[PDB]
Order: sequence, then C-alpha cells, then structure tokens
Amino acid sequence: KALQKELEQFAKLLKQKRITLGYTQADVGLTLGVLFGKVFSQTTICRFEALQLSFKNMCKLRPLLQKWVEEADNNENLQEIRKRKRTSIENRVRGNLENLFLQCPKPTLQQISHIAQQLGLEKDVVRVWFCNRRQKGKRS
DNA sequence: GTTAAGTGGTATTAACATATCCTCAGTGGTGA
DNA sequence: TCACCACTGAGGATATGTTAATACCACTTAAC
Repeated sequence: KALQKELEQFAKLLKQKRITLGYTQADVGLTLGVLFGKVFSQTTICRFEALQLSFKNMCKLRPLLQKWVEEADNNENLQEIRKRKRTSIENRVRGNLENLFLQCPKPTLQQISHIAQQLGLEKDVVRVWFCNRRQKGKRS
C-alpha cells in the first residue's frame, strides 16, 4: 500500500545523498560489493533511482542501500582504498543456433555438448540460452 | 509407505551493448 | 592587441532494449 510512497521518498532521498557524496552509480555498486559481497551493476541502481525495478526487487534492495547510506557517512578514504557473469552471444553464433533450431526444438545433452564444443561456448551458457530460447518461443 | 532430493517448467531479475545526455575543455567571430 | 560568449566535441556518466541467469513451483523418484 503506502510502501510504494515510502519507497519513493526513500529513493528521492537516496538520489540526494548519492549526488551530495560524489559517488557514481558504478561506484555505488562497487561500494555495495566491497561492503556486502553482492556487487550490483549500475543499471540496477539506475532503475532503482528511477523506480523501474519490480516491487519485490524494490523491497529486496531497500535494506542494502539503507545500510550503505547509514554507514558510509563516517569515513570514505579507507573504503575507497561477485557479478552474475552474463556472457554475450555474437551475431554469427546467434544465427548458427537459430539454424540449429527449426529442426530439433529440444536437443539432448549429447547433442548439447557437441554444439558447445562447435561454437566455443560454455556448456552451462548454452544450456541456459537453449532454455530461454524455448521460453521466448513458447511465449507466443 | 512416507519424505527428501532431482528434474523439468515458467516467472522474476539483473547485467550487457548501445543509445542519450551533462558538463567541461578548446577554438574563434565579433566587438572593444 | 584583449574578452567572451557562442559553439561544439569528448569522455564520463546516466537511461534504454534486450536478453543470460537465477529463482520459485509441480511432478516424479530414491532411501529406511
């Protein structure tokens, strides 16, 4: 209910403290990583300050930012002194994988290993990309 | 026979590439 | 021979589109 407006007020004050403290959003992610271990990317901080993330995510990142703003005010010099690695797919690999579809929608792990070795991609990367391919094709 | 773990299936989540934009530095047309 | 504001480009820093990656849940399967 009013949690929406309370989050919004917190986010506006958070923007004000970030601008006052002279920290970039990438620097905010770096500080969160070096003070908690869960380093976040600057896109998440952007979507936070603009209030773009979902409600559950909104509540999930509320406490970390609360702690950072309540702690970093003491000393900055010592603080100044674990990403969800997300490998990209280049266009020719994308085209080759699309070619691998339209014939066998759900390949076996035996074929998955061959596909991974053929295009030089990690097995887990190819497996998750295959799952998301199925997912977006089943959307429609 | 019951209960905990593995397997998928689908919803959320969060980072990448590139698209915009802020701000500051470098050059100069015009004026004095 | 001086000012300077206008004018614009560069790099860093934000907003987007988009999709790897994880995470939550129903179903089956293995252990005592």
